[PDB]
Amino acid sequence: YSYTEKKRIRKDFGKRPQVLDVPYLLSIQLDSFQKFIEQDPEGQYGLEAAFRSVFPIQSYSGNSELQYVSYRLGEPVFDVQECQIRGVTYSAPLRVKLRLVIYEREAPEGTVKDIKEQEVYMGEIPLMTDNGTFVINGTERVIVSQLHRSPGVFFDSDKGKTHSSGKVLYNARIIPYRGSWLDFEFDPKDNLFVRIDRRRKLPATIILRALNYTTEQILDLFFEKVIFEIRDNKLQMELVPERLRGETASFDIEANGKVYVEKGRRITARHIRQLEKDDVKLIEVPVEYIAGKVVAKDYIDESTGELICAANMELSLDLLAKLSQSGHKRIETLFTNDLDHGPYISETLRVDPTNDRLSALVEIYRMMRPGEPPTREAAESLFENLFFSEDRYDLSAVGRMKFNRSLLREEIEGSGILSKDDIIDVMKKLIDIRNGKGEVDDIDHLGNRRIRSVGEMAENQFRVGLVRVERAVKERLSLGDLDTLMPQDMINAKPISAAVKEFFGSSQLSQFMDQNNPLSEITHKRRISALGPGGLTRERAGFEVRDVHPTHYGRVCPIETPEGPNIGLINSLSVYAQTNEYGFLETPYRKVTDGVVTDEIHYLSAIEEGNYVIAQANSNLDEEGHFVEDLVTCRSKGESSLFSRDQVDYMDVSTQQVVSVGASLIPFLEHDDANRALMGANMQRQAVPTLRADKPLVGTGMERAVAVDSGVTAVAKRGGVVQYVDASRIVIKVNEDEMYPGEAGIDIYNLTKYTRSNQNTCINQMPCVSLGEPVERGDVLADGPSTDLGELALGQNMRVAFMPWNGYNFEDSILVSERVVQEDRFTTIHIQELACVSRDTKLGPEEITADIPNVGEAALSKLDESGIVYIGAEVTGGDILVGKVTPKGETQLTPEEKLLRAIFGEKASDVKDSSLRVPNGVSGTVIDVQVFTRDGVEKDKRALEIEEMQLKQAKKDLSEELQILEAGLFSRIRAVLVAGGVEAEKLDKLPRDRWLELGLTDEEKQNQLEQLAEQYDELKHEFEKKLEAKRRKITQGDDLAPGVLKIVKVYLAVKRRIQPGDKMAGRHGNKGVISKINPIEDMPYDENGTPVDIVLNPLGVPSRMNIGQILETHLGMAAKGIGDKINAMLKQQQEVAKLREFIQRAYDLGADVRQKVDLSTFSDEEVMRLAENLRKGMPIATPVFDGAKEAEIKELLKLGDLPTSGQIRLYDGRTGEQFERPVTVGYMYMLKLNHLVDDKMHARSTGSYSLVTQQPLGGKAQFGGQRFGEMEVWALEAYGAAYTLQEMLTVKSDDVNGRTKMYKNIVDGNHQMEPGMPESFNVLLKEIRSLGINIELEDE
Amino acid sequence: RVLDATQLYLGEIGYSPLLTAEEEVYFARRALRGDVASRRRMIESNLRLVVKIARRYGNRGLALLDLIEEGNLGLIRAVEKFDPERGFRFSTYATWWIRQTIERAIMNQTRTIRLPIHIVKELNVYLRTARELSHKLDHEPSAEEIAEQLDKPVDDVSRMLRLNERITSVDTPLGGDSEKALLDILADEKENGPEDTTQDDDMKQSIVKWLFELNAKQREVLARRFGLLGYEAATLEDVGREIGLTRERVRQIQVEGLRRLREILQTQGLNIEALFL
Amino acid sequence: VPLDGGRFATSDLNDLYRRVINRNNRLKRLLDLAAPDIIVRNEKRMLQEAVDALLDNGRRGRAITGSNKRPLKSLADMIKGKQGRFRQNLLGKRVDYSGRSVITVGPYLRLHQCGLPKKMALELFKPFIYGKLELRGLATTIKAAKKMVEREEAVVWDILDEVIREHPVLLNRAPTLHRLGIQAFEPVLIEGKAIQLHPLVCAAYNADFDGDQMAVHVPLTLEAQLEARALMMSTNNILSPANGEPIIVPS
Amino acid sequence: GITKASLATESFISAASFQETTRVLTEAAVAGKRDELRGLKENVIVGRLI
Amino acid sequence: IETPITANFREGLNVLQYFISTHGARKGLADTALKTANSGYLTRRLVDVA
RNA sequence: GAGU
DNA sequence: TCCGCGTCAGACTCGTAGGATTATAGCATACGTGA
DNA sequence: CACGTATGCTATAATGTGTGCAGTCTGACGCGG
Ligand SMILES: [Mg+2]
Ligand SMILES: [Mg+2]
Repeated sequence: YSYTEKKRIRKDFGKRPQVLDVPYLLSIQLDSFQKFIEQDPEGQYGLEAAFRSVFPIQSYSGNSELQYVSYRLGEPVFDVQECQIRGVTYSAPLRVKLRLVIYEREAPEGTVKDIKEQEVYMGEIPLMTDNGTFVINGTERVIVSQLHRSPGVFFDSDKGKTHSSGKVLYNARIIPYRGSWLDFEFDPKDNLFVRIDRRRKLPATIILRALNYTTEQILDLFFEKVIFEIRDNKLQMELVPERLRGETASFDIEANGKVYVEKGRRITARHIRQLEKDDVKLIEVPVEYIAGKVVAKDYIDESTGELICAANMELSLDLLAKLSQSGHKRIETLFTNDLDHGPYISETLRVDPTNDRLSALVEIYRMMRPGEPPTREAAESLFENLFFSEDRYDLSAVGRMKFNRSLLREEIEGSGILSKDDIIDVMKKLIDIRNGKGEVDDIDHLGNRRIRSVGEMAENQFRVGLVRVERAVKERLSLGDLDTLMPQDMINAKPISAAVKEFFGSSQLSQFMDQNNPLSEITHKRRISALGPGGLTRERAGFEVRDVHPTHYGRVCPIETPEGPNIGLINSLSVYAQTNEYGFLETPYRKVTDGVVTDEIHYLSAIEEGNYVIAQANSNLDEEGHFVEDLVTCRSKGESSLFSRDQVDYMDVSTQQVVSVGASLIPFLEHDDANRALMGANMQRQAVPTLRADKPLVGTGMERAVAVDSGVTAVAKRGGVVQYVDASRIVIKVNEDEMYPGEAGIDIYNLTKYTRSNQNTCINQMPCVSLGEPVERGDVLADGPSTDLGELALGQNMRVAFMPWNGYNFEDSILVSERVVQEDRFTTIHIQELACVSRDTKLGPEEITADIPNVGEAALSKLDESGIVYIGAEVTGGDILVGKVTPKGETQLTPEEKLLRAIFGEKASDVKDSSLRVPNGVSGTVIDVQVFTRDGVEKDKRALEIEEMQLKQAKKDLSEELQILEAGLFSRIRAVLVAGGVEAEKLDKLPRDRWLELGLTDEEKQNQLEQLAEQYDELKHEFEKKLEAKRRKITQGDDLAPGVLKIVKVYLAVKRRIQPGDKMAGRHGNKGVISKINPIEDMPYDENGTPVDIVLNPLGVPSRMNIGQILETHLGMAAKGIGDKINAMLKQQQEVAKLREFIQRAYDLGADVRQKVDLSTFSDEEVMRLAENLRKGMPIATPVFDGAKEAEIKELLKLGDLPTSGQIRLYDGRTGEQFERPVTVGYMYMLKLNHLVDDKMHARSTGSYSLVTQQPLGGKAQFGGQRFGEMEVWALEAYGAAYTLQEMLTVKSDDVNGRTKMYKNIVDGNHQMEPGMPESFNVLLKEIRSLGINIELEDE
Repeated sequence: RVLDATQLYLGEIGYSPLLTAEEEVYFARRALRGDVASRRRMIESNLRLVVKIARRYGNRGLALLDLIEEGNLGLIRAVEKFDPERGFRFSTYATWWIRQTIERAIMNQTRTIRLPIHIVKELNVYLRTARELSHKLDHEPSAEEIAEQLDKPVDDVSRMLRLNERITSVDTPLGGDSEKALLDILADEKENGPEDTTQDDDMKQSIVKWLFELNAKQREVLARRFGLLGYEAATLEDVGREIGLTRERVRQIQVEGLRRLREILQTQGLNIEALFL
Repeated sequence: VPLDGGRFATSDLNDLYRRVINRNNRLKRLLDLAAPDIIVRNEKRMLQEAVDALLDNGRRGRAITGSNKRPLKSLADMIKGKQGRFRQNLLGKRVDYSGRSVITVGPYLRLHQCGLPKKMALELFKPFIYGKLELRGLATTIKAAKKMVEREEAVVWDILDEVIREHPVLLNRAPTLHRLGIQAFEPVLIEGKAIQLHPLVCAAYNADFDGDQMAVHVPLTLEAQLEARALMMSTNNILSPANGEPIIVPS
Repeated sequence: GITKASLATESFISAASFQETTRVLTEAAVAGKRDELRGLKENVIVGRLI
Repeated sequence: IETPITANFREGLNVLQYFISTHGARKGLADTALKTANSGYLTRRLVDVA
């Protein structure tokens, strides 16, 4: 085990050996965007793809053209930090090399005329952070991956569209990535139709005529042949035995000299095999059998040269006679069946109004552009530009691939444009499905649902930008001079930059990151959405898509999705799941060869998985042999049953892979109903980090993985010894073996301190190492906000008893001990951001002065000379933060104000009163202030003091960098000089500034001195240019919005303690609101005297079927029992030997504990540091489905000398008497949700009113009135309460006269009703007359 | 049948014959001299030119149909002011009028708050300057960076970029949820709510009641000056119109009424309490 | 109207009116100029298109769109449907003297009572407190009364306590499916920000305290107070109006 | 049926406020219909006594 | 489903029993969010006609 | 996203 | 009289965040109000 | 007169739109051929 794990080991009850460890949890976001910026040379990707797609572009004249060479991302002007503080996007400039080439029109392609090549800027593209976010306008935002219908082909059918007939109409749909949709479909009369972009319906054969197919060729394509020879007098027919199947013999079937079937006799399997084996080719038939057979090709009389019968025409006795007498004695009929080979195309040609190719192109043209006069040029152009033009049609690799596999082709890759083969093949397969061979696909199948991560979407918007610019470019290339015009004079950046900012900004998929919790971040970044552009709508979504699909197994969580209207469409990715190269979801599986289960792993796509039989992970392995039991439980074709051992092809890698990250953290999930578990995994994400990060006693093991992979924890890049610990930073000196030979080899991690989150929670990093500690690479150096020693700590475990109490836990209501409040463990930190804007108005600039009309010296005490509140100052509602006002003009002062200002003397000033003050009822401490000034407005004296701070602090920061880096670098040269001429203390005597002159013999070590000398000077100049940059940014008059001269941002901090109305929950979907905080004296307490922290209501268990919470409580108690026993042995100080014995016996308890942990390897000191942490309670892991069993938990309870029942004797705190029966008591790990009552309580008598309707505004942020809605109105109507209702319609809402008059009556005690007409009705009237409808009031 | 206004109009123009140079000159000679037919034939023949140009000036302010009407008006001015005797072709001349008339109309109607051509053209030269600057400065250009390039006042540049701030629609909803928009949050500021209205009623009734408790002459010299009880707000010298007819005695009695009323507010419990107000 | 940031915001009707006026005046021009008929016709089509757009946008063909892609909201749209005048602003309203907060149990309460947060009640009964403050002569004027309540002075709480006695308040839970979704109680002032609900009426509201919130309304007039105490009081409304059965039952 | 029965009430303010509002107001405008406001809906709309 | 869940919640479900449980659960939950609107529309029509 |  | 196209509906309150974009030459002579 | 706002004129030849999206929702109830 590792060094950070030596400090505290989690006890594992898992029994399945882990073949595959949890991958990096933030894979998707980073790989995708990495592919977008990754410049690929051949196989175009992201930007490269976008340029190669649009470029090279030529002018309308064709003589001038713009070609693309190469692009580069400039390095970001402001880093993530400065972007977040300033409120600007973290981006890189896009510089693109472009070559203007011009052709001569006199020479054929005179390419050597004018070639102008230069590097043009067009837009800054946002960069992805180390943790898969973008900083847009100073706020971390996540672009959630999307789930959409894969381009390709799809066969579907409404099962009984017209409920009257109830006939199944089959259809095909060819879905491209870019271009028009091509639909094929059946009607009731079995006629094949084609529609483009669901336009007006057309006979399917018309499109074939557009591809130049004559009627003869169309029939040759979809139908077989039936040949008729006319010999002597009798009619003869060419036979294929297995045509005459499931049929009635209509005439006497005989051949050479054997009668097989009589008239009106069923031709079964037997007759068919008889005829086939007899080798029958020709049969004599009645002439009357032909009446109704359809002739395939044309026949003309060679003599006259006129049509005897046209193709697709029903034959009669007279046509046949005329055909014979002309000299045609080989009639070709169309083999058409009504049970197997349906005559669809045949009937559709009779419906087809078109004749030749041009007639078909015209009719197509006339569909999409109706009424507009056709031309041949227009018809040909439109049809080629539909599905046959490189420009307007592209299936993409994915589309062509899925298309070819659906049509059973061999070839994966190919053309984005539809070939004639493609269209026909699709029609053919649609017809096969109508015949009964083949099946329709379904859309919910993950083989048809593809995942689109950010990079592909950024690429798409970027293409749009390039297309818009391309319009401008072609238009300016046309009218442009050839010589004067530079390439960059034709390009505009605004359109590209606008398309991309519109994506990362307007888009539904780009949203404010949810960051009130490490788990909330990591789950939000692994989110999949079926919504947004190119997706479904909440309104448009049925129920089929929403529900859990068999293909979701091991790919998507069944138990993670919002209980909103977004219930089916938003979904978290499964743990081990990954994005296929083409974009399909895939899951790891262990290959089983000859019954022996190999450790080779294979990721199977949705489609591949269906073909094999996969064993479940719960199968018992015979210790690297095969399955123990001769029957194994497996699944294939999406359905589950028993199989033999050698039949099994694969097996589930992990027990965990079915569930997502969020769900994987629920212990005993196996014992919780899926509904409750859903709510549990959803609410765990809303857990606010407490002041004290408390580890969970009852974990799963994913805790460590989540905490580390989320990136919120500082982890060690390279192992070594810690040179310097600090609250603000950590310096680690790297070990010689990992430590590179160039640099000094000392890593410095500066820790991010108390900063604001998007939910106004507090982000702080605490150092979790000691000064001078040996550290392994990839260990946790510093804990993030909700993490303890590298494990995830979302809330706090505590002593819980399940029993009713005087109704204070009625419906989920929670009774909590004051002790918890006192210990400040559920206490939380909230950081709010208030800003004060000095704008330029029509009248003049606003000033940020402390000199404000009508202000008490009490108020001005907290503002400095500049008018900004001091750091550290406690403020409450109405206190002024930043002294800012707005200029005002002339104003008729009422005679009373004339009088009043004459009494006081203080006349009104120019600027009015618009100073930023603390919002009402919010109260906090100022922890920081930021000032933005523009370029050339006279700076505040305070802004100057803040610049002095930043400058000297910057100087100190960079000075300490070069000092620690120089000390570490010469410390290496000192060791290099010893290898060769060791004079340790003799070399250190004379000054260190005169050191790098001293050399060594001409060896690799002399070259090491040269490396360290070159880098020492590199750092010397680098320090200069770095400090210049810092100083420039500190001096830099930030570029603000037009009109705004300077902006002051105050950051308030608030300490909020738990109180009644706050929302708390466990991880089993057990919600509750605190009802009461009880005095410790009143809390139920045990015989030992220790009082409970929380009393939860047991009536919230049997109905809910979330028994996870009870098992968690029992095991939590057992964990705390072991903790109390180690705590007792440490208080006594028995000795290392005895502690070691107990702890070994404890770790190696469980029936089949996977993890063995020998204490004989642990040194005595290592043992003591471990026991020290385990005294709070021994941390235990219950993997999801591979968890602790009842027997194991009771055994652990017995090691704790706790009862098997986990129920204990409790005593009422008030009375002292015992409760009538044992109560279940233990430790449930509990979370304080973001729903604080401080944020929810709101109240209003009278306030601002809406603009047109005159009714009060909505929402607590706008100081809003409650909506009394139609449903609420009806209640008063039922009651008969007429005045209450009228009141709410009039004096309370619109009635403007009524409200003021009523107010005055209320202050005069008289509660008189003085109503009139609501102002919204007056508006209604005006709106209806504006429509030109006379609506008048007839009075009495 | 085509009921698209556009396709119908385009059909109509399609079926009028394109002119040669000599036809143009012959028609146009009679057209300047006032031939109803001549002007009509030249216009109707050259409508197709109008549409070709209006198609290049699209996706900007108005729609295609809108552009085409203003373009037609440009072609009309061209036919009115065409010179047949000059060897130069008509198509060349008309191009100018159509582009001109379209551009000028797209400057007055494209903006909800009408910007005069002077402001608009100023702004446009600042904008094209900004484009060149952005193409060598990678990052977008500041107000001072543009001003530095033109050698012109920073306030001039910033005031013009302020006018470029485009309108937002009241009815456009916020938050992807088509629930509440700007109208639904934007409060009536002009008309204040009943707490302030009722405060003013109490204030005005307080001073009226204070005059009844003050000297009759002091209440008939202080109220009628401020226009509290009188009809018109008079000044120190104007109180001579009523009965006072004095300049010194009016000024002493106004302030004597104020001194006794200041002690009435110190005792009731306001004075410095209602100073912050 | 001007936004704070120097921006303007306007109704869609203004864009639609502008369309109509420009095309109509251009038609006056084309008539004064004796224009050829095809052009006259196109302007008359354009005028009809713009009038049609102004009255009822998405009715005749494609609704005319803004730069946002979204179709401009016309006159008909402001009367029509959920967002229209009737459904949104006229049969249901935003209402003064209304509050909301989390609810929690009050098992100590009697059936006619509810725990009402002090800060909430201080603000809901603001004018009643000012009127009582002038009758006691504690407040000289309304501005002084306002500042006294802002400072939350000790005497103000005693006044608030005086006013809320015998004054019924309405509690409402969403959704309001039957009339019992609104009931009146006599309020009991509590320090702390959550409303306390009587257990036995949890059934009518369908209220469970897993974080449920409720809305508070003050009946102002004497008529409204008596409507609340006589018709809507919880003690008065036990039986379901749907079936003759007591809706108030222990659980 | 319920829907048509509600639209059949002589009160056109009630009819229009329910649904189908464009059609209701054209039918009422052409008939020159006068609603004397007897119903509850209608009185709530004008903000009067039930 | 032909194969039922033989286990109980105290015993603990396996991966397949739990996966099979999911379908029913989520169908139920989706019904709450989505169907409440057809029922409510019926309430509305009824109220309007009476 | 919060209670249905 | 039947297919087909059109129009019309689709719970109730609560939260969050603010908003994006384009581009219209250049210069010469008028038109209107205050002084 | 001036400051702001408007109207005007250009002379190689140019002469029929598209363009950017829509994504398919659904069960019901009338209303022309
Ligand atoms: Mg409950
Ligand atoms: Mg609830």
